Amino acid sequence: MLVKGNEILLKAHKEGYGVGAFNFVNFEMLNAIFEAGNEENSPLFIQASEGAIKYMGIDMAVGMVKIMCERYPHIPVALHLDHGTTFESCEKAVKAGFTSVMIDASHHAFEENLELTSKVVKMAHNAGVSVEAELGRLMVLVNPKEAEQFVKESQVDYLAPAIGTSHGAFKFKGEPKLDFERLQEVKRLTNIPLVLHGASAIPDNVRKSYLDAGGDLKGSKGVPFEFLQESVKGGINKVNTDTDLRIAFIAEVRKVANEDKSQFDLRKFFSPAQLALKNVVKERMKLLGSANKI
Amino acid sequence: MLVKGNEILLKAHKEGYGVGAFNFVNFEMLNAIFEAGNEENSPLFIQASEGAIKYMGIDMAVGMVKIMCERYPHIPVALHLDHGTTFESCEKAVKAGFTSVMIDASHHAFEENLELTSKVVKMAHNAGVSVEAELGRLMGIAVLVNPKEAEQFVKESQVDYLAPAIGTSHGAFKFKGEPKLDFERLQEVKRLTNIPLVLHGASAIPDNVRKSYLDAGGDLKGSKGVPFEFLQESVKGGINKVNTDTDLRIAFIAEVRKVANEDKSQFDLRKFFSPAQLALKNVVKERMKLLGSANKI
Ligand SMILES: O=C(COP(=O)(O)O)N(O)CCCOP(=O)(O)O
Ligand SMILES: O=C(COP(=O)(O)O)N(O)CCCOP(=O)(O)O
Ligand SMILES: [Zn+2]
Ligand SMILES: [Zn+2]
Repeated sequence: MLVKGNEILLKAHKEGYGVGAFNFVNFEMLNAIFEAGNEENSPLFIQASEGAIKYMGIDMAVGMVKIMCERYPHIPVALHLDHGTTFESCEKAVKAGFTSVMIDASHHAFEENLELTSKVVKMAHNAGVSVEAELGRLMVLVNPKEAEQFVKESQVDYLAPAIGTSHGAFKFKGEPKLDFERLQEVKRLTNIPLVLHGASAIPDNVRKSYLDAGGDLKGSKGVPFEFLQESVKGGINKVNTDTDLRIAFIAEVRKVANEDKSQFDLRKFFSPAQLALKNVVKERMKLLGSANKI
Repeated sequence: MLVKGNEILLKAHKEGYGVGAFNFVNFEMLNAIFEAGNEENSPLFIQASEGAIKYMGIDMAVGMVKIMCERYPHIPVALHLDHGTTFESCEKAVKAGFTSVMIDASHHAFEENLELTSKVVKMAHNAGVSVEAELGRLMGIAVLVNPKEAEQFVKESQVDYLAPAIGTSHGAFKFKGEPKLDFERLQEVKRLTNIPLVLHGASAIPDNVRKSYLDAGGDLKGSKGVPFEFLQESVKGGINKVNTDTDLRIAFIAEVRKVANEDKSQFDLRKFFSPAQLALKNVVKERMKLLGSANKI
């Protein structure tokens, strides 16, 4: 049952735990996420990038989530627009039924980012939808004092502080390093739920399965489980996870393709994929402490 | 927009053309099928096996179709339960929103098959839902349909359409040698029943699809489907609904295997399924024009 993204993140902010924000592009991904939340009794933060919406059609994105909500009525679910690049996009998501929208204007200067974000807040809050913004650059780092004013004047529901992460299986070209001292300053000055982008970990088991199936993850490096927990302690309440889901999913697809070359039954390809993806999500929920929160 | 399967097939039956019945198991397959019907201006017959419903959940199966119907309000769409094995199964489909159901009891004796079909018919017809039944066993080369038996069966059950066994079968391996269908037996059934007929296991395994699968490192172990000529012979023989599934799977997975081989560092699902959809869409588009359902909307 769709609920405001803030309704989920304010609880996580109070009690000091993190809720996983998992991306999806189709049915297989969506199904495995809900089943994971059901078996872990965990809140669900379902994300959809603009590239994913384009792929599915915003009508199918919301439509499929609504259907899933009906079969799992006891689970709190927030539908979040991931990385909206324009006011129009966020507005379309709001009209479509999204309960949470992100307006990514980190590339802009402070004033521009603030004005565009404020405009989005006015619109979304009017329709009862939560809003997410971003300061810093996913590649530089966030200015705690900027975050303080930014949050105060925009009245945004949650903020994504750049502390050293980035999307993809290749986050660190060296030793994984995040600015936790900066994260804590931001948390103290804003006192709102914080979001961590590019937070995939690339677990040993997930990497292993992918490489066994003839996949190439040479040099890949995500955020260690240690750091993910330090982030939550630091004030991170929303943890974006996508790469991990993809890798674990394709790992089984590649495997099936190798084992049996006469196999063309989609269900035989995506059944193991869903399972492998569900397990990654289940483990992540327990890691962040969102398990048994319902 | 959902329409009773009979609405689509009755037009095909009286105009003498065939409508493709395409199976789906998820969003990708469904989307490619709709875009095919849209680009070919063809009526859509969408069906799901009990295995597909198990995989998706009958709520999602129906839910996804209704969403697609909304983004394509000008295309007649029939939601069909493929190979329902029980009354309860057919009853669930009816309640879920299906517009057409098949009750497959062809493995039973005439009397049992008739008894079950009739019970399903009375229920489905009460909810404004069409029904399909089957006489004869879907096997390759009595197993073929008895024309007289079909006459009484249809006349007594009042079933909407009938799937007569004339030689086809499911899978990529239908013919071990020369393809052969009993078109004489088909025409007698059509004459005696005078209703829309359905052809099961009617995948052709086109050469471009076969080649594509083999290229991506796939293995078609002496697979052979129904030649394009046979399918056209079937339609001229009285066939109005043509079950297609294998062709879709193969064309789809072919593109999946390809991407896996081409780029081993690729793990973006959209990069795998975008080409897979396209390949599937083109298969459906060609089949629509072959069967002659193109431009009927
Ligand atoms: O934070 C992340 C990614 O985190 P991860 O790579 O560590 O999983 N995200 O918000 C995912 C953004 C989705 O992008 P796209 O669908 O266009 O490729
Ligand atoms: O006629 C056919 C298939 O014909 P084809 O194999 O020639 O494409 N069908 O009704 C499809 C039956 C679906 O079976 P499953 O349980 O594997 O989902
Ligand atoms: Zn991100
Ligand atoms: Zn069949």
